[PDB]
Amino acid sequence: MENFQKVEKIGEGTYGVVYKARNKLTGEVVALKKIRLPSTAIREISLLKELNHPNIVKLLDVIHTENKLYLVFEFLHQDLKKFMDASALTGIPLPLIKSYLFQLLQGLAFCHSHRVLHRDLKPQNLLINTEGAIKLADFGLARAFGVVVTLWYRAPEILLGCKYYSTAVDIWSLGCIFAEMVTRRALFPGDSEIDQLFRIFRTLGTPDEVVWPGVTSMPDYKPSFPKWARQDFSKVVPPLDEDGRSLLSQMLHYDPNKRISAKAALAHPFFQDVTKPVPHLRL
Repeated sequence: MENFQKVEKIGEGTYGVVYKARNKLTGEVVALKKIRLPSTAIREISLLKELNHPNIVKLLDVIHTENKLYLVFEFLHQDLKKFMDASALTGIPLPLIKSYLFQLLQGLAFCHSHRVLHRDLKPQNLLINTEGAIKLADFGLARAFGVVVTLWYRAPEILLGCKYYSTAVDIWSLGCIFAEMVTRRALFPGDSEIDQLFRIFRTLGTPDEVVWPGVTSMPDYKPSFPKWARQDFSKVVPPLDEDGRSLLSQMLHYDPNKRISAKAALAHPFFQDVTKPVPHLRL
């Protein structure tokens, strides 16, 4: 490429393919995303170059040349999906899960404070380094770009066809990730939209107007949905302690309005004893 050298493919993302690349000018190694194909998107994604935080993957540049769009991001060597796969025999140690959740909530709290949502959080867009940091990639892209991608972290309001999003969608996705770090299994591994919704309903109970006022008027709500009873979190995420289960409960409320904010979640007793351990990362 004119301005970069292509080191290797790191992976397919929602809005396009990602390469590890070297900047010719500087020698720095970056993650270069080629957007799969809009003047709207360019100014809105360009605003994200100013959205800098220790727990957000830094958008270094937006490159619009030859009628193609590339996003240049800071490079990190591993994602949480790979790290959880690598950790599956022992599990991620609790103090590191706690550290990772705490840092991800700080990144969300920052983005949400700037009125930026993610909307598609998943383990593949959570990047880790050797220093014990975790960072969120791809904040703000879903709003700017619009429309087999994983459903597993999709808040129920999205699955029920609500055409508007709130900060709560990101808390829901993070709660699902928290559960999966603890149990070493995805919480809701749906392989279709209705399977996703019904896996949620089978665990949390079918929602109703008592726990979620307004649910029965959402666009894809059907009165014919089966009525499942709600399971105890003690069954769902053993052996997480009552602090962890209380926080997870709050992140997985049905009503987006009842779901804990990132800000409030940082103050939860679960994080009384948070620390920042060194992960064992084989690269």
